[PDB]
This record gives sequence, C-alpha cells and structure tokens, in this order.
Amino acid sequence: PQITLWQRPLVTIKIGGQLKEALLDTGADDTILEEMSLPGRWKPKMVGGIGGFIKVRQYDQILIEICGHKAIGTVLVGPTPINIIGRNLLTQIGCTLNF
Amino acid sequence: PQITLWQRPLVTIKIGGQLKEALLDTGADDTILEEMSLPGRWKPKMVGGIGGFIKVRQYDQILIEICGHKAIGTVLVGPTPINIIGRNLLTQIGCTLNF
Ligand SMILES: CC(C)[C@H](NC(=O)[C@H](Cc1ccccc1)C[C@H](O)[C@H](Cc1ccccc1)NC(=O)OC(C)(C)C)c1ncc[nH]1
Repeated sequence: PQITLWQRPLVTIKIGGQLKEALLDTGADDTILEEMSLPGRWKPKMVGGIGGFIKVRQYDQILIEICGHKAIGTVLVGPTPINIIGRNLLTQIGCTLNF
Repeated sequence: PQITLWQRPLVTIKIGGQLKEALLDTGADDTILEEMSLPGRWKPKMVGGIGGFIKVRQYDQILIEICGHKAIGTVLVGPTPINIIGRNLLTQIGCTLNF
C-alpha cells in the first residue's frame, strides 16, 4: 500500500500469536520490540539511538507478519518505548521510500 | 526517486551553502542536525529516542535542499549521532512508504 507520513507510520504486526502496533522505521537498522517472551536462545547486544545505548536480547530467525506479509529475521527485545520494524524486515516485504 | 532499504537511506542535503549527509528517517517526527551554527534565535526542546532524552535548540523556517528539493521548516540542533531528516521535512518533499 502507499503510506503518507502526515501521521506516524504505525501498522499491526502479528508475532507469536500476539497482534501489536509497530512503527515502520527507515532510520532503524534492526527491529526492536518491547519486553516479551520469545522462544529460543538469545545473545546480548547493546544498540544506540538518540539519548544513548540500551541492552537488548537478540533472537535470530523470528517470523513476523507485517500487514499479511510474512518476513523472517533477527528481532531485538528490550526496553524500547515503541515497537520498531527496521530495515532488516522492511526490505523483506518490498518496502521502498519514494518522492 | 525510489530508494530501497538494503542500505541506510543517506542523501546529500545542502544547508548554509554546505553539503552534508543525512538519513531519511520515517521513525523521526522531527529533523535533528549535529552541532552547527544557524541564524536567529532558538527556543528549547526535549526529544526522546531509544536511549532516553536529549535537550536541543529549535530554529524555525530554515531552508534545506534534500535531493534538489527545497524544504523550509523547523530544524533542531543537538548531540545526535547522525543528521536526521524527519517527517516534518519528508512530507514537504512528497515522500511516502510503499510496499
Ligand atoms: C535501534 C534503532 C532504533 C536505531 N536508530 C534510531 O534510533 C534512529 C536514529 C539513528 C540512526 C542510526 C544511528 C543512530 C541513530 C531514530 C529512530 O528512528 C527513532 C525511533 C523512535 C520513535 C519514537 C520513540 C523512540 C524511538 N526516532 C527517534 O528517535 O526520533 C527522534 C525525533 C528523537 C529523532 C539504530 N539504527 C542503527 C543504530 N541504531
């Protein structure tokens, strides 16, 4: 679909049976979700934005559906203020930026 | 142009007769530039990202050309890791997300 940026680009995603709102972020290299339980083994990582760095748990090969499109990739879980779908899964659904 | 997201969406912006590289960020409500000298008065702003909040200086009605498109708006200057073109200027050059 075409999405305007007059308003923040929030979409419903489905992860582990749970439905959630997530921000489509082209400034985000990786996808970061708010604290949750994901199966499998994770490794620790430190990621930085405005304001600095936060510690997250990295899970690889997690399947997530973004508006009906299935996508699989690394998902970071940690104390993020909002769920963010980064470039690593935006490319998988064919998302591009146009003007 | 159509920009895919396999790489970070970086463009050249011209501000103050100077060229710089900035990130097109749909996840940023505002535009934040690394420390620089801009004309006029400024007023204070608190902005929060993934690592918490930073205090920045707000300048209004600044001309900035993003890929040969002249935009005129609010630019925040402060301790950002990278120059960020936010939604307030991405809407003025007609940018949308498509998949
Ligand atoms: C973990 C992701 C989110 C992170 N990117 C961001 O935080 C980018 C900026 C950046 C890019 C590249 C290197 C450093 C900083 C900004 C995000 O788009 C964030 C997403 C967000 C929205 C709402 C609340 C909290 C966060 N937007 C954001 O911080 O907005 C402002 C206006 C403060 C710039 C990233 N990408 C690469 C390294 N870190």
